[PDB]
Amino acid sequence: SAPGTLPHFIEEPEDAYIIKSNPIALRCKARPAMQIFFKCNGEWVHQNEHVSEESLDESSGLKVREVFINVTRQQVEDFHGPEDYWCQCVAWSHLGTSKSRKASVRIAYLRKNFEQDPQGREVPIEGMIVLHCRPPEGVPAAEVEWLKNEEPIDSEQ
Amino acid sequence: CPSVCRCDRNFVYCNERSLTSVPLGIPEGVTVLYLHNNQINNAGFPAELHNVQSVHTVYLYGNQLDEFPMNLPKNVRVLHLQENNIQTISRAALAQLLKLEELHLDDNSISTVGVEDGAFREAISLKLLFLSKNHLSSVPVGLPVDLQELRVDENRIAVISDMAFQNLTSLERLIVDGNLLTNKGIAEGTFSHLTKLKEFSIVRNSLSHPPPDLPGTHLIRLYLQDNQINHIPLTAFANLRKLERLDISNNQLRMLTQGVFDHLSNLKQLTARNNPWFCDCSIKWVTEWLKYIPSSLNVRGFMCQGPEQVRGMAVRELNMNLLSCP
Amino acid sequence: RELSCESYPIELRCPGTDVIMIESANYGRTDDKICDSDPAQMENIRCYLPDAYKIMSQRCNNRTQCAVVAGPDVFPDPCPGTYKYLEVQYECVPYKVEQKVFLCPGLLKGVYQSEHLFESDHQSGAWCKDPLQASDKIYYMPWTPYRTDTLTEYSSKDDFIAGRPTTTYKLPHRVDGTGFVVYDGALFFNKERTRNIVKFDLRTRIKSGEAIIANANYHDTSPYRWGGKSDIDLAVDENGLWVIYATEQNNGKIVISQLNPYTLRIEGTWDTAYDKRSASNAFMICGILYVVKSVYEDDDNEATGNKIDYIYNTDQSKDSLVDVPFPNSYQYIAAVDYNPRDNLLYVWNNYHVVKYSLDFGPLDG
Amino acid sequence: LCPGLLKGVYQSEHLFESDHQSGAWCKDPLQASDKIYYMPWTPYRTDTLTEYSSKDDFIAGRPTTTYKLPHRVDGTGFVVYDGALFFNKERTRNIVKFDLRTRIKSGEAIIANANYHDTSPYRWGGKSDIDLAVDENGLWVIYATEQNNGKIVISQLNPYTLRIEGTWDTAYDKRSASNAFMICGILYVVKSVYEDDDNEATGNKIDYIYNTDQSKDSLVDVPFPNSYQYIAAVDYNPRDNLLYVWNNYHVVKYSLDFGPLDG
Amino acid sequence: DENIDTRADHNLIIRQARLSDSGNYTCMAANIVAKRRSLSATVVVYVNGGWSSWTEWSACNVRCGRGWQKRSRTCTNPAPLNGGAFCEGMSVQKITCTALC
Ligand SMILES: *[C@@H]1O[C@H](CO)[C@@H](O)[C@H](O)[C@H]1NC(C)=O
Ligand SMILES: *[C@@H]1O[C@H](CO)[C@@H](O)[C@H](O)[C@H]1NC(C)=O
Ligand SMILES: *[C@@H]1O[C@H](CO)[C@@H](O)[C@H](O)[C@H]1NC(C)=O
Ligand SMILES: *[C@@H]1O[C@H](CO)[C@@H](O)[C@H](O)[C@H]1NC(C)=O
Ligand SMILES: [Ca+2]
Ligand SMILES: [Ca+2]
Ligand code: NA
Ligand code: NA
Repeated sequence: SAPGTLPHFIEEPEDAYIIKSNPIALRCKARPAMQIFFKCNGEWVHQNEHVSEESLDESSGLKVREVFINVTRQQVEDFHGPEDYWCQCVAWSHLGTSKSRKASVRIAYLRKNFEQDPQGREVPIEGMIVLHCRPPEGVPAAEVEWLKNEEPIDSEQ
Repeated sequence: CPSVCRCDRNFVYCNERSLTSVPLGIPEGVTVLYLHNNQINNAGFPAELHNVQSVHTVYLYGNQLDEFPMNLPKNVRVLHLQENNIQTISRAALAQLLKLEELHLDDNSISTVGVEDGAFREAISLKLLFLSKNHLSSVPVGLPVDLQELRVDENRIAVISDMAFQNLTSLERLIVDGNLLTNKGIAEGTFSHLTKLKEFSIVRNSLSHPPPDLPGTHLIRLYLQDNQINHIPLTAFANLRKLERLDISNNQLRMLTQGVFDHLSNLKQLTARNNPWFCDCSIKWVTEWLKYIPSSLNVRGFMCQGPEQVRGMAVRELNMNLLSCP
Repeated sequence: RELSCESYPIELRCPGTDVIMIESANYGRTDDKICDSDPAQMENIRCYLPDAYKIMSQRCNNRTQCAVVAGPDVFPDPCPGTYKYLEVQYECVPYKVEQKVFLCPGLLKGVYQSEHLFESDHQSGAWCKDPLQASDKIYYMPWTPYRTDTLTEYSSKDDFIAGRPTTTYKLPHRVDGTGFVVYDGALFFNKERTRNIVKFDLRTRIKSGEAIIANANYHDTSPYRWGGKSDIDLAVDENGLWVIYATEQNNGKIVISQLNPYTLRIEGTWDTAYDKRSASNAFMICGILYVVKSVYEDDDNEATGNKIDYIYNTDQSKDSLVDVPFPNSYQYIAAVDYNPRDNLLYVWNNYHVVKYSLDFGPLDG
Repeated sequence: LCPGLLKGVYQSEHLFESDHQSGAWCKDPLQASDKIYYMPWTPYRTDTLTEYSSKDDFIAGRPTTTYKLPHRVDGTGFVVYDGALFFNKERTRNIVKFDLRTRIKSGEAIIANANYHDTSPYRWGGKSDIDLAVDENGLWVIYATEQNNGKIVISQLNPYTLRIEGTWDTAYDKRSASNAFMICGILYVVKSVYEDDDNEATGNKIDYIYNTDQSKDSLVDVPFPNSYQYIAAVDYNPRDNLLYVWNNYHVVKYSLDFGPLDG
Repeated sequence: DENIDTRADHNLIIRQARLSDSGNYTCMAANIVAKRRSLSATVVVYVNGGWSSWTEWSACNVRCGRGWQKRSRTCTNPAPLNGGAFCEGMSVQKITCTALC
């Protein structure tokens, strides 16, 4: 009586970043699902590495499955492939299979020295000026915020 | 010749040109068609493409397909449909390409349920099938009778039925490695009806012992690595009188029973690095067998792990006549 | 001694006309209080790079002044998320240089048959010797379509003919074509169904890197006249490591690019006028490309071949049409590689494993 | 002093299983002491020597003192001669003399035309281009030159002046050999089968000898013991007439048999 | 064009990548002495992938019992351009159908 369809992803894996050698795991949620596995960097991840949790959500009628996989610093630093350490999620149903987002695990860092500091200018009352800023190298890309006299400025204001 | 696509002599180069469909202007003299690394969807296939009889090899890898394509060149022999999203295989599609001999379907999302009942049997001339790196849970039923090589490795196959390898007498190479396969998964003598089989491989699986009732009539190469093989029964390697290459390295073996390799007369190479070999009295026959062995046979990997007194030592040579064992 | 933190270029200079000589070099972290950065990046004080000496010797040695940018352009990253530095210990010695081995023999005048080892079980395959390491080791890889995944090592020439191997390497990926080469104890090969070059250290038996050759045609798209997934061909000469391939931008014509054996990056690209499928094979000598045009089994109303008909210089960026007779006893030419240490060609021609002798011009300009 | 010509090499003692796959260990034959000098081999990082008071302390892992060497060491050719350490300096064809008592470098000798830094090492490599030996005749240097076409070149070195007091060229290739040792001025070349060489099955025996006094060579067949496969270093001690062999991660001692077949 | 403007501190501002598309932009300084050309900047405008409208459901392959129905969703509205990001999610849709006999 229940409707039968391909697996639909709820919690797709999001890009992870390793900080101070603390291994951060990847989340995966799909419905309807009976088997959920990870395909990291082209090849399947071993069954033992997977931790399944067949928790039935109230909001949805069909069977929900949640699988978590730990990714260590040693795994990323010893991987010498062409692209960034990526992972994908494959879910099994009675009709077929479905792939998720490619979540890329990277080594998080940030530099002290700014690439280009803003330069001071003398401008008339009607004149226009642009203040340039190049943030330091780091993964992920740095979020630039402007401050007028050590207090933030609102662009929409 | 097309405008967007640049043809060169007896070849057509429509590769890496951001194309979503096959170009119209295709000559009737072309033999090889390149359409790989594009964005060609399963909907962008004209009927006129089927009419180009001269084409024998088509390359469509790294595209954005959902199903096996329709209206492909009639008299095609070799097809390259890999690194894309194929999930459905229809009987009508394979019925068009009768002359198809070599088929590669690597890295696709092919599932057991997605393939139509006896869809591969429609390609009567098929000999090479590559269902590698797909989303397979078991070996499909309706396989071609005159198939020579079935490469169904690197999936999620846990169970194999006896009827999966029916009428596949003509098969020579079977590669089922990198799967969730156990001894409970393999049916009572499923592989027995494959007389012409020469090479067999179940590496990186979960076998507690080698699969019983294996064909010996033509088998030359047998590979059983990274499995959890605790012990090998005596009957398992008998009636394989044609075997030359055997590998059992990266397994959970401690000791072997005397005369387990007595029927492997044609054996040229045996590999047994990384194994927890417990060297006691059960290895006395191993050392003696290694001494009277001919130059024809190379046996490597036999190294002790227990006890601490003989730890790391090679089973090739004994000291003080294996202590007080005989 | 000289020291410089990450992304900071280093400078080396000897007094007068004296030459720089590297003694010890390391790119990583041994001490945490020398450089000044974030304390999180300084937590790991055990980063090492052995290849540091090899890089410095190729650039600073046998020169008066030296400037090497301590970054990813010249040095590969050993430990990620760690602020590295370059520690170099150098001595000033006379301006003398070592001859013959590094030096160019000249312009190719004629190719002749030299040695015939044996007749292999495979029609196509590739064999070579490491020109950097002073050893009589022979590396053998007989090409089997959709099945090539092993590299065989032989102790000597006598063992290679007799078929007595030392060790066999189990590669992490399938190899495409007969283009492989060995550079300083590391194997460089084209990975199947990809425009990528894989670096595999034979000593450690692990993959060290994978480089993407931009716009390169792969997997029977633009191979040599015999096909067999020969799309990407690797070469070794006096100038260094090279990549012979083809792009659709050059309309199937041969594109030659110099590759760094440590950073695995393109250090220059050159486009030729010769079509790769029309070519039988190619080899590099002094940064000069030599295109082989040979005759094959099954050639309808054909006799034209067994010649070097095209040459391309990288330094001058100019091409010329030559006519150097090439030996082709058996028809199926599979692989042609040049070894700068012995100045001989490593050929595989229709099951036959052969070595070819070379003759050179009095000048090269 | 000479016991005679070597007949057979046999297993004697097994001390322990070290954490490193390669290295060397030896005792000073000149000084009448039970001191053991330990050397773990680490690529591009070898710079310390460990001294042990006795055999019991060496097995138990109880060290007396550790010496901080002035330069990085290349290969497993470590040798001790009358309270002074003789080692090969990294990326150079230079023996370095270091007095253990004063803890200072006393000299540095250049071994002429010698191949160095993985150019001509043993079968397993590991920068074993230059190997030092001690026997009844004195201090010796086992190496290879391009003049001899990679073949083994043996030279007697003075432990005081640090100069070559004679040079001999052999017919055996250094890379084809596993290790070598000197007894009564006679060189013994060991040929063995290593790990990850799963193609190999051949017997591990001594197949070459070279006399310095006679300047003549012969092809022998003395069986060499190999419980493990990674034979790192083989050194002879003239005081106890035993071999200081390092095979794989393990550290062993080998007993020696002698014959009176000498002029 | 209102989309492009020149600033007093020598800057070229583009609001929308539609009214001023890709190209090899080069900055040039002029003086009474002479003129000087700068290194050209490669400004490339990319179009990100967007899914196209759903198709019709196919007929049930099996006559009696459990059947199949398909619906395709291609990445052509808009189709990725100049190295734009590919479409996110699944391309095919399948539902079980029961045909009365
Ligand atoms: C591995 O993942 C599980 C959750 O699936 C977590 O509880 C466990 O702590 C992780 N392992 C480590 C070492 O953190
Ligand atoms: C398959 O083999 C069976 C016997 O096991 C035989 O009865 C059947 O006819 C064969 N199928 C075909 C198409 O011949
Ligand atoms: C350059 O310097 C290196 C460093 O030792 C040396 O080996 C080489 O012989 C010198 N000469 C040339 C031409 O490279
Ligand atoms: C800049 O782009 C133009 C085409 O718009 C091209 O012709 C020119 O060569 C390019 N210049 C560079 C340096 O890429
Ligand atoms: Ca070549
Ligand atoms: Ca020695
Ligand atoms: Na090659
Ligand atoms: Na020594």
